[PDB]
Amino acid sequence: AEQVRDKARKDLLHLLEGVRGKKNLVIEKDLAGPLGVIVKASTLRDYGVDNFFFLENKNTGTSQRNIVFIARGESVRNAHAIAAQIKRIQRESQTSHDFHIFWVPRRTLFSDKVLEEAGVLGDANISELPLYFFPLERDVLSLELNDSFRDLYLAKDPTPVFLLSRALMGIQKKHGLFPRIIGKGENAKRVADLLSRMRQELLAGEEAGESDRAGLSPSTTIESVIIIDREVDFVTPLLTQLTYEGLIDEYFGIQNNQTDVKRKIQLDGSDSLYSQLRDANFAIVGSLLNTVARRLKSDYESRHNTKTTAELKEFVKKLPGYQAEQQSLKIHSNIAEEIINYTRTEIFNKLLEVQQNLAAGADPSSQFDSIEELVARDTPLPQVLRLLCLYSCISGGIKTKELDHFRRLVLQGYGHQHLLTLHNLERLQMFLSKSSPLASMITMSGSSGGPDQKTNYTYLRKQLRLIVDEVNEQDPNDIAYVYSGYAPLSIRLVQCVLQKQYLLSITKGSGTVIAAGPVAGGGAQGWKGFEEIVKHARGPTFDEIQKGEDKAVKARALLSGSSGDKKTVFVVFVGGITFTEIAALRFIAKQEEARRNIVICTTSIINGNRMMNAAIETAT
Amino acid sequence: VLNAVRFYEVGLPLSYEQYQRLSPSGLISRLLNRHEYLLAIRIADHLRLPTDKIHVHWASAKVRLGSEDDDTICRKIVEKLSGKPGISFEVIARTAYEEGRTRLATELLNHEPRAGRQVPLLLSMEEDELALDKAIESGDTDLIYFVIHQLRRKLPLASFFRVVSSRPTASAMVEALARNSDGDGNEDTALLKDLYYQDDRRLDGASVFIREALQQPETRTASDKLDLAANLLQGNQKEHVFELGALKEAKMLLRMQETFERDLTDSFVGLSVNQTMF
Amino acid sequence: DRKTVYDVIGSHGREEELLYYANAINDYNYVLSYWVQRERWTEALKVLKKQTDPEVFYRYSSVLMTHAATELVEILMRQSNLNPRNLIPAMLEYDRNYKGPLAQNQAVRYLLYVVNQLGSTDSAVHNTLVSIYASHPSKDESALLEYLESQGEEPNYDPDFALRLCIQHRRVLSCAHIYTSM
Repeated sequence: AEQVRDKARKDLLHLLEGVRGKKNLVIEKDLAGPLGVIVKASTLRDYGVDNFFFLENKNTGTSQRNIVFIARGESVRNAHAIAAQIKRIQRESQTSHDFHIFWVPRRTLFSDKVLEEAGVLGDANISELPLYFFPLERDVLSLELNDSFRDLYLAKDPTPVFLLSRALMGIQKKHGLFPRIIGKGENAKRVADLLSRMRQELLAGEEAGESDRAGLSPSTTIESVIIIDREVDFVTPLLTQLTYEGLIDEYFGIQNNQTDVKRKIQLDGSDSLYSQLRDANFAIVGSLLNTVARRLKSDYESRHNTKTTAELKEFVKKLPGYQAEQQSLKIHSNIAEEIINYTRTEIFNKLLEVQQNLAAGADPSSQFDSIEELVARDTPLPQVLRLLCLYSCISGGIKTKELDHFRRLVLQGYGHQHLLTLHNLERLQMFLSKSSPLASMITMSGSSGGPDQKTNYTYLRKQLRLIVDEVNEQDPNDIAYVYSGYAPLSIRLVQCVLQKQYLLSITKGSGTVIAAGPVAGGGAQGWKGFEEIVKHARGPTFDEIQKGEDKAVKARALLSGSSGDKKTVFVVFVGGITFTEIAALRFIAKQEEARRNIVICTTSIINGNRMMNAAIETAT
Repeated sequence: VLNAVRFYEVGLPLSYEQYQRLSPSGLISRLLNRHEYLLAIRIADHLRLPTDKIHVHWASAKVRLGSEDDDTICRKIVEKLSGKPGISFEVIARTAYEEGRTRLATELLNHEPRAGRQVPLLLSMEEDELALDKAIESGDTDLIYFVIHQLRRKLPLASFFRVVSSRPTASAMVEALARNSDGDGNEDTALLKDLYYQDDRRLDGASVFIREALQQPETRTASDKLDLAANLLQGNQKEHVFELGALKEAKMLLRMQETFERDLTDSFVGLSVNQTMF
Repeated sequence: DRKTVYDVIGSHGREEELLYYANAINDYNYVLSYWVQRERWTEALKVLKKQTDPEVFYRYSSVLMTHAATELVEILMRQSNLNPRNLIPAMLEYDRNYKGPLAQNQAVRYLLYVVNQLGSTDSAVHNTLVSIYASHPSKDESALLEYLESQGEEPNYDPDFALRLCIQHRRVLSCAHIYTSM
């Protein structure tokens, strides 16, 4: 994923260099984060940027001749804020006050029109700034469309779907086209169809009398793209993450790897402790930080004492690492305290028992007493709401006689703002009710693929190994360990596409399913051998290949990949990907690492507390 | 070429001096103006001249002069233009629009996949629905918004909402514009209510008013906006069993918090039921 | 230790301070590598004006040629005793990326400026000029052929070579001209 950092920097810094003299830079707060990922303020100051302003708080000044704006053009908010600052700057400025505006990869006519209507933008220098798929992590590419999840499913707003297919085109057009496109879900299909049409646009530009025709050859380095919609798995997002990174996100929240507590230290995979602890189970990490403290203290507080240069130099060259580890260790110890206060208080373990018991198919009413205690203890809003939703999603619809008991805890837990919470849950389809006309679990060949159908967990729990009691928290052999045995469907639906061996072992579930093992093991390509399961999930199925004479040549080269020539695989989550899913994808990516490089691609990274607080953040 | 056009059946004999005075391309147009394309190609081939203008002229002649149906003609035109891969479909489709053959123009514009050009051509032809489809299929949020703005400006609201509702992706993007009237949370309820009526989004109409209820000063404005939000929930009680009954609970949940602030001095506003009991 | 600095910077990404240091130690190879990643047009030209380094200039120019090839000519053309082959063949790489007539007109202008300023009589220079001109003549093929015709017969050297390229593009109308020229 880090290879795109140069591209993102290239375009951002190029446009800034085009501005002569000293300039003030105005950055959208909701874009500044993603920008901070690729460049530092010092990177921008090296290009002549002096002051740093924001649009939302109307922060302006007249200190520089050139004023430069960076913002998303998918909303009028920025066009208005920019025009507002321009009008104020021109009124107070005693200089030429040249203005420059940098927009999304394709600046919109709407944005430009709104700017022009201001009457003060007539001399403005407006240009495209094609930043997409920000390098949030070495294995993760994110468009950072943080509001994508909410808008994409509350209003069915396709904006992130359109941006994603374009952003994906923005990669494959340079690294070669995906020889195969597959995916599951309504929005997943849209992305797959958009990618096919965008390829036609690249040839059509010549026929349109515009840009030169692209060769559009298939990639020799990229094997495939897998696109999965958020609507496909509405159960996984409702479980609390048990990993260390999950502890941080579940209690505090991770954005831009920055996060609240000090903004002096960034926590990411480059950290020597985080790369080892981030995927650790909460029951284990409490012992890993002590393991780190013992090994760190031995080299940091001892061994080097009284040593002469000949031996001391071994610790001197490493000391900077020991100091960083000690600083990160204290931070990690503070996170450990946060979990300890929930495990010694029967809060974290209590919600886990509910998640494990529901996953196994236990009657959800039996877990109600455990949920009531969590509400009574004033645990965080998203931690109670997840349990007050998951129970219905697992069952596939429950009678109102029982739903009301859980619903009472939703209104009691959220207060008068619960009205927005319930409306968002229904619109986001994260709450099921038997009384609904949409309360229909997909049946075998039951004309599946409609927007009014839901994934049949109660069937797929037998078709796939979604229930795992074999998880090893310290040394796991399955993704299920992230949830201590949940074996999340959103990942199984990807694993069964990524490798035929995964398909063979994943579908080896109940005694009426394992008979298909020999068929599942033949799924060398596409969805073959997985049709029984694909047909029982929500939304349509997409499977198409790249056209052209050399398509077979590239396909053979890509299926001939080896450890000395690893091939890249794109896994795409539409509507945003949760941290539990990212950790699960890293686990499988490591197992397949010997042959292929699997990269996680998303419209956004969903915080565990972002989905259940939609009624809180939009209520502020 | 001189002998080719000197035969007594079809031709116009031409001297060297006359040949030189008439532009090289004029040795083609002299036949195109007669609706002669077979010879026009032969003449152009001998003279090593462009033949794209011949196929364009011929296709336009079929559009204006033919007694054939739009589908019969458009099939014949695309077969001839596809073998001469220049830019001809827009030119003929424009002629087809002028001649009233809008079915023919639509088919010709399907051979130019780039929505960047097809959308403004469909808008220039005042053809609705199709302009949205080209923008949506390409996934260009500029073109989709652009068509939406042109539909919003051209149509008297009711036709605007009913055309975008037929294309749910466009409908949601209409809402996206309506959610940001001035931006920064300033939603336009005038457009949102009509968008929601087309898609029967009763809970989203209430959610707009509820967001105002909570973004505006707590309690004092929340009570007025929540009561207004309730007026968008006056629908069927099926499906949305708990979502609709929640409006009564929201009023009682806020009412008890305000009551405690008045009598207990210490405010309970913004607290959950379990938090207030604590 | 230069490596220590390079390694440390890469882990955090503070390239802008590294570049300043890199200039102080004059690690030319690193300065140019980092430029390509960012394509900071202004910086590349400042570096080429100061040191140039003709042995690396060509490979470095391969990226710069896309943005504005003409400017590169003005910088190198004045660098003392210049080997003319450092500017000519750069166009071979540019024409591979573009197809349209606007790119072709730019391509002609680049080569004409380079050869007119050099005044070279080198056969390699002339041979490459003729090949590109015939391969990518834009629209006004005649005016472009007239330029080579004015220079003389020698610049083309190989009759069949120049003819094959001119003939494949246009027959009869352009054949008469190229056959008369040499």
